[PDB]
Amino acid sequence: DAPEKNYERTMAILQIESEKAELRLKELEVRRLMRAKGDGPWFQYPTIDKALIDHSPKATPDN
Amino acid sequence: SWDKDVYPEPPRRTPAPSPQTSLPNPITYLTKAFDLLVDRPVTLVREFIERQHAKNKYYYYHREFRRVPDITECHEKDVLCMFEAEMQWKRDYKVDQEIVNIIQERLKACQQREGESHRQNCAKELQQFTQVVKAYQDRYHDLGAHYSARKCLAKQKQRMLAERKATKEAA
Repeated sequence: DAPEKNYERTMAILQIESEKAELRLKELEVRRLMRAKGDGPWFQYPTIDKALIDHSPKATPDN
Repeated sequence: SWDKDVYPEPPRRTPAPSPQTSLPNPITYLTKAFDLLVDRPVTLVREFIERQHAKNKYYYYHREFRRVPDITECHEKDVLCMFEAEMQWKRDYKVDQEIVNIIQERLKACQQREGESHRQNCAKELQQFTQVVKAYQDRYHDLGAHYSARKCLAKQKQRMLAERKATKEAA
């Protein structure tokens, strides 16, 4: 292979792997912030549905 | 051939033969026999090979690397620039190694060609050798087997801090 070919191919390899490394560091920081704050789409552990609640007029009024 | 300025030689001054005795020395007869028996057939074979070279002439070139930005103007952890800076530094490292090799060849050739008066007559080559070895030692020594342009820049910054502190303490 030419030195040009190996050189520019190495630059392509370094671009891809540096972008993957920066995205892995971003992924770790996003996971840490979402577990800490609970405001992202991940770590949304289930709570009770409010569609299960009956809002009909019950038997006794104080409710 | 080579370039006579990067590989310098003083002009050869051979003395004329002044024979005092009447005995013919064997060396002139052996030089005539070496010219008649050896130098002329080797010269004929080389002229034949040289004609066969001249029947098809083609060329090779010296590869020119343009100067990419060095490590000082590369962003930290920016591999697409500091890769090019590191390759440039490694090529310049090999070139500086071969410059030291050229000056060592000059020093050894001076010592041999001067013979016995070499301690007087090779002060210039010794001075050039001392200069280029001091420069190579301040530039690339003690970096380690994982040497890089970052290591060399850190060594240069440490040496420049030492130089600035020595300038400040002596003023």
